[PDB]
Amino acid sequence: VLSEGEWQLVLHVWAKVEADVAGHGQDILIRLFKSHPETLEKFDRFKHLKTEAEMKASEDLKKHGVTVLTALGAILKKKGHHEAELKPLAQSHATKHKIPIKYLEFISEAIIHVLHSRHPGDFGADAQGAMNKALELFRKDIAAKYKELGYQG
Ligand code: HEM
Ligand SMILES: [O-]
Repeated sequence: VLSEGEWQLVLHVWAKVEADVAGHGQDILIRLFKSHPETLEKFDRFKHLKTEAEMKASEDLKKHGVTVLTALGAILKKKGHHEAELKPLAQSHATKHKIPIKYLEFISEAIIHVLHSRHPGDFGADAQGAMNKALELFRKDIAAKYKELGYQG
């Protein structure tokens, strides 16, 4: 749906996030985990995790932010013609993971806070919205598939 220009904005921020992937993932992760305790409850490999200290301390977390950020970018860069990557994920998330669209949204949040937090100058409003647009988009499709599938309350 989103504009030539908007993709523009959405993309350059990416390239920046690409500078320190693991950092960001860790970031987003922690944000998410702190803000929506429910979300972490769902990762078996992480539940053990008690403090912010612990989190940033743990390497498997690290790796984890990585796994995610990667899939994420892959989609962005596709400027909406992201089907290739999304499908599998929607299935994965709906069928084993058990992740609520609410999470996608949740996560989505930490994402932009994180982005904001880490790029004061680079990310004013023009960027912020593009970014948000992009996200609901990811949100939209993954939602659809869910339906198809019988998920999505
Ligand atoms: C930004 C959106 C996200 C992306 C791109 C994403 C991507 C991925 C990828 C690529 C995998 C591993 C291969 C696979 O299972 O598909 C994965 C595994 C998983 N993800 Fe997601 N994820 C996202 C958000 C979330 C959220 C919000 C939760 C929890 C609410 C979550 C929980 C999990 C769990 C539990 C696993 C298996 C975790 C593990 O490997 O043990 N993901 N995710
Ligand atoms: O994830």
